[PDB]
Amino acid sequence: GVGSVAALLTVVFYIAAVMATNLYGATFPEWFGDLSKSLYTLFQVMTLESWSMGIVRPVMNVHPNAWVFFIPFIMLTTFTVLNLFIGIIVDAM
Amino acid sequence: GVGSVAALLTVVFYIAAVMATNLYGATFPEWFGDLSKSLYTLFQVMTLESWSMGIVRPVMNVHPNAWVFFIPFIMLTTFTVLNLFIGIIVDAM
Amino acid sequence: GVGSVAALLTVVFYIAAVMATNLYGATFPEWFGDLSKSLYTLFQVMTLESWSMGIVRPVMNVHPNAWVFFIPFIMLTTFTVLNLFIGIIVDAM
Amino acid sequence: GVGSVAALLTVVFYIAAVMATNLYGATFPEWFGDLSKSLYTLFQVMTLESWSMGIVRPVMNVHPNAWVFFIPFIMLTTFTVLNLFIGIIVDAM
Ligand code: NA
Ligand code: NA
Ligand code: NA
Repeated sequence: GVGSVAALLTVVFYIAAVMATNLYGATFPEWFGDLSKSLYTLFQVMTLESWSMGIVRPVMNVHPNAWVFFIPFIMLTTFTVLNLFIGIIVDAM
Repeated sequence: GVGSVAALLTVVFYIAAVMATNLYGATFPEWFGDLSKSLYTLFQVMTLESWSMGIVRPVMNVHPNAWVFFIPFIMLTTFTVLNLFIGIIVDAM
Repeated sequence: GVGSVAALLTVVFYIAAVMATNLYGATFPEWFGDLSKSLYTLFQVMTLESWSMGIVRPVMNVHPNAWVFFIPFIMLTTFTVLNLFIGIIVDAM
Repeated sequence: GVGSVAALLTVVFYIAAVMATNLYGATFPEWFGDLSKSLYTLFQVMTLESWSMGIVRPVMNVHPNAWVFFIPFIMLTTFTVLNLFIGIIVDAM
């Protein structure tokens, strides 16, 4: 069902944005200072846009293991979207 | 039908490019000064290319709510393209 | 058939790389000075990687209509790949 | 089978990361100094993120044929991922 996936992604996004605001908020305030800043940056990361050279590398220079957070977040959001976008398309057929 | 979608995308792109030229044109002339400049930049945004670090963040530094314009535009264009490209391929089957 | 598409793309890529070496080679030598340089840069453009902020905008500052070359090239290569990648996957099923 | 592909991708990624640490590690330590650094950078390359303007062009300025390594790696990982993500979804049908 498509309703489960959009909700699943919404929940994952709030937990990750809390976790990111918590973990990296003090050291990276512009990208992770708020829940709302983090939601936006995690969205950018989901679009694969400058995620490594722009966000994750400058973070790993302070939090060398930040990659265990962001890579799986990516693999998770990316997968869920394809199952989601295909979900709506196929469901009407 | 596939014909509905390509027209839909053209309409959405002109409304958004008018809206973007109107909203951000005076403060960001190189990216939004004309209809034609905006068409091109909104296209870039559709390709997810440097959209956050290159366009939307520098805009939000002047228009902090610019994210309510660009994120939905993205989620919309990205969705319609996948439905369109799949649409034609299946249409021949 | 999948054999037609891989060849079609190969031909389009040589014509476009000749045309790009011809049109922009003198004014943008590092990206378009050779056939082989252009093949590589057009490939980057096909991957949507920094294509606008990195290549096409600096070019349009010299060739303002360069967008009539690169945007359709993009829409063409992007479409042909999806039909191609789906082609092999479905063909074995 | 979907199990074959995830293992295939892991093997390809370790061979490429050994090869990249070996080939480019001494001249590009931040991106290729370790197995683990290379795993991360090769992953970034798989996401098409700043791979040309950020990694491959600065490398080709030292290793002009670095393109015979990275382009095929890309065409390979990108292909296997699409076959993998589609693989699981269809597998449940
Ligand atoms: Na992309
Ligand atoms: Na990108
Ligand atoms: Na990018």
